[PDB]
Amino acid sequence: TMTDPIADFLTRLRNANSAYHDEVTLPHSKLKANIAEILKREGYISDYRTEDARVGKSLVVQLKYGPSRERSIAGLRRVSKPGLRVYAKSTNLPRVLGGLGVAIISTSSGLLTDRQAARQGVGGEVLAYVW
Amino acid sequence: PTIQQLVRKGRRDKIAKVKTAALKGSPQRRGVCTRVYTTTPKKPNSALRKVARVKLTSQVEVTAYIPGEGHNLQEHSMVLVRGGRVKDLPGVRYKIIRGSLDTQGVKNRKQARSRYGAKKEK
Amino acid sequence: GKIIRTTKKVKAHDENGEAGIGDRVSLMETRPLSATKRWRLVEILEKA
Amino acid sequence: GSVIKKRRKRMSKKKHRKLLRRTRVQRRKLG
RNA sequence: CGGCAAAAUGCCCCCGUAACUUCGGGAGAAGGGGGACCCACAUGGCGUGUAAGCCUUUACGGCCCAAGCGUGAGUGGGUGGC
RNA sequence: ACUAUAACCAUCCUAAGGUAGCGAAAUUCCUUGUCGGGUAAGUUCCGACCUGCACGAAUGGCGUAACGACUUCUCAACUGUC
RNA sequence: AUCAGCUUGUUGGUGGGGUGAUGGCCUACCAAGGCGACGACGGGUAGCCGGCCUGAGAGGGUGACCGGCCACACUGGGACUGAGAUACGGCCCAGACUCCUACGGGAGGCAGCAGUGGGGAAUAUUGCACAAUGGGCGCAAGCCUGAUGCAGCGACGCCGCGUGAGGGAUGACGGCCUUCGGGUUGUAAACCUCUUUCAGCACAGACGAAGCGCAAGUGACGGUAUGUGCAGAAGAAGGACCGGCCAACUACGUGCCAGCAGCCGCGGUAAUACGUAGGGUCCGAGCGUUGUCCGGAAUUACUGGGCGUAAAGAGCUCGUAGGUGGUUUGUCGCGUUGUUCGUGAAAACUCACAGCUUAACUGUGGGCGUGCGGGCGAUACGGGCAGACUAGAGUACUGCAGGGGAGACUGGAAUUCCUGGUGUAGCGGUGGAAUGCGCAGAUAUCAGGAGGAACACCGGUGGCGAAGGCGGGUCUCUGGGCAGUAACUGACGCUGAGGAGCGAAAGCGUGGGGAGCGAACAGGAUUAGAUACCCUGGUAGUCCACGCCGUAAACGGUGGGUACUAGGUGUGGGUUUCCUUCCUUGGGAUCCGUGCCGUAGCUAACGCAUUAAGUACCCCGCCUGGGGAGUACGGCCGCAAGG
RNA sequence: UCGAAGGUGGGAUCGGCGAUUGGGACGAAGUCGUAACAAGGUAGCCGUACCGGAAGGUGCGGCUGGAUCACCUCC
Repeated sequence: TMTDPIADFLTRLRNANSAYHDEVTLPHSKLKANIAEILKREGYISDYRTEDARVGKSLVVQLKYGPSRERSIAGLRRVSKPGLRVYAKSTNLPRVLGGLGVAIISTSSGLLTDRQAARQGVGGEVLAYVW
Repeated sequence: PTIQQLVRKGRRDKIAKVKTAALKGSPQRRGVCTRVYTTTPKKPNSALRKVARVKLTSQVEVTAYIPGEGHNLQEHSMVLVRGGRVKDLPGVRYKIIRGSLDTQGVKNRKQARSRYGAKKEK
Repeated sequence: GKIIRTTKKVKAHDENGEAGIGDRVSLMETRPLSATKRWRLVEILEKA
Repeated sequence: GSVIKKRRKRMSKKKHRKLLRRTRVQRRKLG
């Protein structure tokens, strides 16, 4: 059965990115929408919107490609997963691509990046890495 | 394996083979020569290797190799043996230390003297 | 690093024996009331 | 995979079965 | 010729019992502990069962039952002998 | 390839040349065979060897728990068996 | 777990007792509990820690010195005194050992400091002082202190210093090599100056003592450190290695020897690998060897590995404990996270500073002490609690395909045999023959009869089943799958350690049956020999019933579930729009299977590739060089084979 | 009463020796044979059963990790 919706979202993104699709659709949830918000604000995806589906609602994500058709996402990794979950304090927050990437952290203040969490002095669960 | 499989069974390291079990944790042992004889090595090489049968103080009967050119070992001769393998001989893991106890340093040696128990010329 | 759930049995002391099997009860530590008996029943949060 | 490994294993197994056959009564009487 | 013949063990109640096995056995395996008398618990427990009492389709009825009679087993203390 | 035996070969005869298993045996003469155990000392006893005078598969072979006023050997206890 | 059961004051209660104190700590009675696969109960090993070593870190190994806690004091029990007792230099008893005895009886305990013997590869003086610090008694002076402060011995370790510095040549002698020219040792040497560190001699000489003492003095170290003079380069260098890893090569000697070696491998008269000499390199009061631990080793992979063919997917399912879980609302603040308080001894480590002539070393002040306990804040995620939803899952209804399974009955062809005709002299078999059958009438041919087993064509890379597997026909009973509608429940899902069931063939038991085939076994042939291949016979078995076994190249050599990632083309089952004859694989769309080719991607390669070996998440099984060995021992299972 | 040591008894469990006996590893050149690798001269291997001096042979079922399929006339 489906165990990790977040990892399934990340793999849909990765598979669409490898296939040079301009479009990727998936069932909607609040957490996935928040991750889409962070990805868009950090400039990794072009734009996202949420339609409605036959049963519930869908999430639609536009993949950003450069003029010469080079992908704007180099990698997508799921860090904390069901089973082994990863939490980090405000001081040992992870670095992605030596700081060139972004780590998404679920704090009690919401979804933040590694830099935002470090600046606000908070910790939480390390959801994923984007670079 | 899965993380759950790890927490259930864990990782077991490989066991280490004990070397020179006759020494019993000592760098050297003293023994008495049960029999002093000679033997022939494995096929690719050929010589008359000099080997002594030593009964150590750890109550283990062990076959030891005699380095150097000439030796003065006979029956009932107290020797000090160390660890060291000789590739040619199949089951020899010990060498007799020259210049300790009954065994004498080699004669007319001028290089690597400390490894054969030969004093400096006066 | 995984979170592991472990279970442990303690022996509590209730005077009137109002607690059946399956009830969420609350305990508080106390001085040894016998061998192996170190807990005192405070109250039953919810019966079952 | 080479059939050499199967051949080595089968020779070992065949020899063991032959040994078992040769000492059936001796084993039964000793156990 | 050979433990032949003798001697020895022997009961009851507890504890505890090996290889092997065809799972039934072997087994009473082997090995060990107590045993007399008096008193108390004890007008106890158990069996029986009369009067009393209760009940009924009332009789050659059922239940219960002090009294009486019979009787173990245990526990504690004491007594005597090799 | 020391010596020893012979996995192997040749040859004669037969209906076929004894397989499994066991073997100094209720079968073994030589013989108290040889080795090991048990004893201070063991021609008996137990284990094994195989050179089976002259074992051998329903005149069954090899084992086998339980059983035996059967035969054999050893130990404890017990004793006028001594 | 090649140790699955353990426990009877044992688990709880009541009354007593006992203790400084609670408590089966003890006791009487009562109840029958308590622990255990989250590993009880056994077996083995072990003092624990701050720390130490290694490592980039995680981790691994360790518990020497110093510091804290525990345990013990010849072995085993016991109490006494006391505020406090494992009472090391106390007591009682028993025991072993050693000693004295007038034989009646007595004495002793180095795991305190030195020391002795023994064991061992191996570890020191039967030293000085209470001057300093700590401790006991005393009002105090003071006394005691093998605690302690010092010294002695051992390159055992770390650190520091010296063994000389400047000048000195067509570069002396000697050595060694040589192309016989010369080159190298080599600025090295010889010589000319300079300086004396450290040692040696002489002189002076401490701090440690704002101490102790109401006496006049008081330092064990120690006349040491140290300071100043004197003389003179004068008294001061070895070890390993030099084929590659891995800095550093020539000559002579020897010849598969003697020997070397960590691995690869070197010794066969011209060895840069043996031995020795020149030269060189690396270290240096050291240099090597052995032993042990970490690293390299991502080679147990949390960080940070794998399982088609290299070792590795259980033969396949069901399912227990466990692990894990769709969308959404509220709440808790258990995890998570922020902050604060207490603690995390000192020493050690690290940063900075200071003091020893520097360093080692020592002191001071931060950090560290990755944790735990209390309060306060947050609610995204995980979890709990209370709800809601339908996309997962399941039910309902309507259809559909099928060698799915079990039982009963039954059909035809062919083989074999039996009976009776006709009919003769061969038949059969092979690469070629012979055993064999037949002349007592065989083979052939025709008719009739008995019996068993397997089901031609359909029939395939086609269907069904979890796998093993399943097709002559009919009937009875029965399992699953798919499609459509979406009526219903509303997360009821997934995986599954152990466990249970099923599981080809062979084999085993009991009872039947037995045509063909056919291990074993007989002959014949081939062969040098044929315990085989080939031929003729042929018993178990193959078949049925009821049970055991529990293995296979049980293979797709590919565990299950889920989502996503170009296409093209066959074929099986079902729904539906449009060409429309609507006959037609017309064509399309969609769901579920089953093949082939092929992108991206993956792989050591072969190859896989929407039926993944691609991209990911959950759960399970398994691997850790090859043999020994899937074997021995133990155990469980089985009638046995054996698993 | 409890109680160390001692005595008696029947068992556990860990090792050593053991006459005889099984296999394993290695050993230039011994003996016997040709089993496998090329279709290895009977394709090989897996399970099982029987048999054989030995490798091995044969039966039943299974797998491909088995080689060769020339010419092939109509279109």
